[PDB]
Amino acid sequence: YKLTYYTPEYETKDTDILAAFRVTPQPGVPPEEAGAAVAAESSTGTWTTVWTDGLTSLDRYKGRCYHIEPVVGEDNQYIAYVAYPLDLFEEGSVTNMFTSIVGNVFGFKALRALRLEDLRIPPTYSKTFQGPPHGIQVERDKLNKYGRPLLGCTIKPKLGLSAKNYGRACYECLRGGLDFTKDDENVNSQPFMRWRDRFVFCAEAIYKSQAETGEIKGHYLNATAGTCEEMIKRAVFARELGVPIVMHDYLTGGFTANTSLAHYCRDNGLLLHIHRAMHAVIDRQKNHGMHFRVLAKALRMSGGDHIHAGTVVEREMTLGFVDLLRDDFIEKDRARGIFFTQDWVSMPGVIPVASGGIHVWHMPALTEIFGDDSVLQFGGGTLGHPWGNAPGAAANRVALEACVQARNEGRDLAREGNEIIRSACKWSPELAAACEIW
Amino acid sequence: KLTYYTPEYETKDTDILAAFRVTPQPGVPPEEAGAAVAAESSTWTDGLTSLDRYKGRCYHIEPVVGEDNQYIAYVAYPLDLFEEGSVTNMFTSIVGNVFGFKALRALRLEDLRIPPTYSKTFQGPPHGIQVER
Amino acid sequence: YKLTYYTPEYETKDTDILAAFRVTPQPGVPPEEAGAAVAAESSTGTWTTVWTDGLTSLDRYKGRCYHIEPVVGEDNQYIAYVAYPLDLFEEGSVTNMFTSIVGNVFGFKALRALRLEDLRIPPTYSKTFQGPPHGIQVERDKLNKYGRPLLGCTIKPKLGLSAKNYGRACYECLRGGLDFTKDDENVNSQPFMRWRDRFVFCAEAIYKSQAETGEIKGHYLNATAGTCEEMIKRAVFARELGVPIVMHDYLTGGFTANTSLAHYCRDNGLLLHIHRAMHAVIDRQKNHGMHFRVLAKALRMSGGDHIHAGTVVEREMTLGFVDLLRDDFIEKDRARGIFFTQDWVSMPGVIPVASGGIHVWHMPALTEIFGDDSVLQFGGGTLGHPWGNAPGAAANRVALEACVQARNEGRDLAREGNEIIRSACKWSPELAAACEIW
Amino acid sequence: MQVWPIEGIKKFETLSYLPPLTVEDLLKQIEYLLRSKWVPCLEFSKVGFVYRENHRSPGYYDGRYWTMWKLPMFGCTDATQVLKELEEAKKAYPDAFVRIIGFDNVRQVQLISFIAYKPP
Amino acid sequence: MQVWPIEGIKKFETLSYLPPLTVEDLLKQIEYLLRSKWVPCLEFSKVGFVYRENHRSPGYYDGRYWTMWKLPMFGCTDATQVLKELEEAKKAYPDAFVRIIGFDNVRQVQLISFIAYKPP
Repeated sequence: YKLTYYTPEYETKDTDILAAFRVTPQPGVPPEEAGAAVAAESSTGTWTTVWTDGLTSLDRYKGRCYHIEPVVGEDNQYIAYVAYPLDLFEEGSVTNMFTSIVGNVFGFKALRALRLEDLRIPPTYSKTFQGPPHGIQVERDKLNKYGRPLLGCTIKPKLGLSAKNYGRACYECLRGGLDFTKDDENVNSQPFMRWRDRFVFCAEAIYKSQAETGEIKGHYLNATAGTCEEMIKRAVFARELGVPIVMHDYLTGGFTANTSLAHYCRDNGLLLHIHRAMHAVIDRQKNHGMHFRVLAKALRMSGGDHIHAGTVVEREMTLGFVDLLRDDFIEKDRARGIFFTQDWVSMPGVIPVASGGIHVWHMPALTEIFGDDSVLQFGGGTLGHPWGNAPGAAANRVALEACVQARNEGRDLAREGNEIIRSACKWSPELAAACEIW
Repeated sequence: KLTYYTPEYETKDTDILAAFRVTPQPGVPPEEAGAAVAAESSTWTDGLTSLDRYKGRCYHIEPVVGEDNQYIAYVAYPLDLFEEGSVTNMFTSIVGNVFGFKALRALRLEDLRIPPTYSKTFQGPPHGIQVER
Repeated sequence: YKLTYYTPEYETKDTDILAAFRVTPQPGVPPEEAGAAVAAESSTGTWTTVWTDGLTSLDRYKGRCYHIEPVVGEDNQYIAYVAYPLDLFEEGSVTNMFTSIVGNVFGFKALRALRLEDLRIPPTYSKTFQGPPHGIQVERDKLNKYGRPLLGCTIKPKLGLSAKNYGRACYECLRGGLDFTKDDENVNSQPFMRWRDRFVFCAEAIYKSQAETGEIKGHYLNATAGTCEEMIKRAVFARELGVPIVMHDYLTGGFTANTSLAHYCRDNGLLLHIHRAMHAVIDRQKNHGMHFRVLAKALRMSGGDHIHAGTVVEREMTLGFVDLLRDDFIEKDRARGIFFTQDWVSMPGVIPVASGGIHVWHMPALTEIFGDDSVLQFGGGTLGHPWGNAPGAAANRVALEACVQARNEGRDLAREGNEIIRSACKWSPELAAACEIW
Repeated sequence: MQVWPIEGIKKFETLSYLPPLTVEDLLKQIEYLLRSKWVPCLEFSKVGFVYRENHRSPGYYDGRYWTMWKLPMFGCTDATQVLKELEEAKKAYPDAFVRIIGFDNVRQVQLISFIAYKPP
Repeated sequence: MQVWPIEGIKKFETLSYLPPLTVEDLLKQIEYLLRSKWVPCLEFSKVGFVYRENHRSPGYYDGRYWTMWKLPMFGCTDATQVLKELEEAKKAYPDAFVRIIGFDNVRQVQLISFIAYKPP
């Protein structure tokens, strides 16, 4: 009923897991019934009475809709706030958190559409999670890299390259100034290139580029696989090769597998780059699904050192979950999609990874928008350079460092960006060539 | 009094709290003895971090009625000082050093407020009363 | 009764474990009854008769109080001597020795206070223990260090440093002349610094300092953990890194875990630095508890290569258990707290570790009091040097070696100490700077 | 079309792909640390780059640590006094690389490192 | 404020942070061994310090052993005769480090080692 599950005078406990749903009720369903239904069908709802309820105190196990209000978003949409008791969730299990909250309610007939927008993860629950294998600061210390965004490149063509030609592209990108190169999310082990061959040639490229430049280099070696045994086998060989970073598609691989890999990476000193493949199946539409900030919080709990975070070329929403991924304490700010004040009680942060159509002219905006604690990934922005991968990497490293220098001097990146880039073009023929084509 | 006697500090829900029965040496005021219990059980390299984030602080001192020169010192330890799931480290952190401090003639740890945030990192009893029955 | 357990004409056997208790009886309890009660309630005492005693010969399993005498210590205190049969104790188990002797008797109502002062560990029992993984002489040979006290520094701030900044302090201390740096006893694995990150950066500091100076360097990497599995995992990674020494808080970790770690260290060539965290909970008060010399004997049996032994800035008591920790044969000497002649039948000795407010001016007294077979730990005595950690280490190494030289020449350290230090200040600007502030 | 050099342009992380900074540019980078309430510190080494001599496990490298020049300059308000220690370092070790690093007591970490002198 | 050197002051364990000993200071250290009934012995090497070439397991280092100059000087009563072998060693191997070590038959161990000559 309503007053069992719609409890608008409920005061949330500091141990509650809070959820903010964007609910679109069916026509004729009043908001208080939709709100009670979201809480009931995501906890203790039953269509008929059962005698076993007399063996316990169910009110201690129900979810409660303690607030619902219309949103200015589209037809007949509301935000329903739900509180879930701490005892419902298995410790250290993102899998059980998702199952418990989003496992059933999205299919209820009286709800025409439903989207989970945010979760308040209390310290009593988040402390049962390891979190990132290392996190932002440990990664900077391990790589000896400070004071600028990190730089990466996605190797293309995505599929069709031999393992050796893959590693050849990686070496040329790394030697030009990029910190990382990247296995495509689709690149696991395939007839055109088997994973162990790729790991071998990519390791040779990492170490050749590192010896030539004197800076620590990496390549996200994708350990995503069809079974947890294959996944760990690929991480084990990366450990043997002694490389700094591996990679996992956490949504398609799954949280149970991802949490196991994060535990391995912590146990063996490997950084974990996380790709969000298939996220748009879930997080694209405003009316139904789960916003990416929910999937971003879940990755930080399950474990990852990087996570892909999209582009800026909507910005304030992106800045919202960047803060949720990086910071220790994030104040409530619904204008940026932050529906709950989030305290991570010293769980390490995740480096967001910007990627999508980014080239050299975007470097001022990216450095200003994300700050130093990010990775800027280039696709054709490096490989499409007319002089090749190493000059393309040099153009991106030069463009970035000219932005960092100007920002450090107190200059305004959002307004002086084009002139900062043009000025750097004067002493970098590599950067000039990139700016002539883009 | 020192940077370790903070009599109006509001405990956090994540703090581990301790109640010490402190017997100061002759000529040691209870305020000074209480600050020493917080300091000796917690805290150029200091400029590379924030010490106030990692100090234990004595936030309350009261006398023991019926015993002369006995006081209860309440100390708050931040959650970040303790390894998850390790009673060994909780004992090491809180009782590892302070009982030997010369300014304290005697010291007895009477109680510990184990915050739910810390206790949830422990398995606890293999079964417990109700499972066993 | 008295004559079952107070047996003043008993002649102790060479297989007996002997105990010396400082007993404070309740008012009205005569000393012979207190003595019988200490023996009875630490062996075969029963409040009612049981028929099962007829199935054995209990006199062969009882403890015997064979002597009791008043002590000049405080009100109504006595020393009760108890003999325990060898068959009572599990071989190789300090845990069972403590359980058997101190497990129950301290709570007996008729005893207002009780303190175990000393134990006579017979060769027939001590030979069932491995003892120190290496011991004083093996350690000197492994490190190629002879003829002077070893030098260490406790890294501060105790908590709050990142793993890399921790290792940076370690490198600067080691490169200046110290043999060791030290994980704090509280430093295990915490949100501010996870243990594997610390081991990595501390290993880099060890090897950078060793390559720069040409002397073997170490850092006590703390393996203390919440479970024996975590403890061994940390020792295993130190073994992989190939470093010389790890560390354990033997009292808070416990003797069962410590004996397992000592066995691992012997099996893998690791030195074991032992911290005595929480000892003052037990050994501070004269009237109740267990004196540190008991806990020191137990550590030597369970296993450790160093043990923290306090300061001298009471000395004769400290010198007593230093001898009990280091020597093969220690004659009875109650003025120094040695209640029993102790024969270790070639079980290796433990290097005592002096620590607490020690700075350069104390180097003559420390070298004279402890001799060469010690470790001198500095806190602010190194890190508080106005020129930094490396000049602070240099000041301590210079001060120590000037003391060793003067002592080797036959000079009197207890009387000429200040002039030996002042004379060394003349050619060591590093030492001069330390002596200007302290 | 130019070929990116394979020798003579070994790097020192942030700002080492820029041309050598002027003394005014260098002071501006120092003032950035001071305005940010970060503590500057100098580091020096005769070996410029990372290597893997003692171990090759993930995340282990040698040569990340350099040697501290004196102490971090807590309470510094004069960017030129950092420049003054840089010239002191270069006069004592003309054959050493010198980089300027920065510590934050708030983030509790090192967060800055850029090259300030290379030997000829 | 002085910066502790990074080169030119490599060390040889006990007494190597002192200034170079005079011949009288050196004899006093030798007399300490004799008065202690310890047997002096000379050791020499053209490689001064430890390294890890054959293994890197805990407690394994190369370069701890040097080469024995002749034999331990059992029954020595004249500290100058140790000095006489030191000069012999330096004349035969001017390019070798020479250290003086000591053995005790009672502790059954080596318990002394200090540098006595470095090549220029």
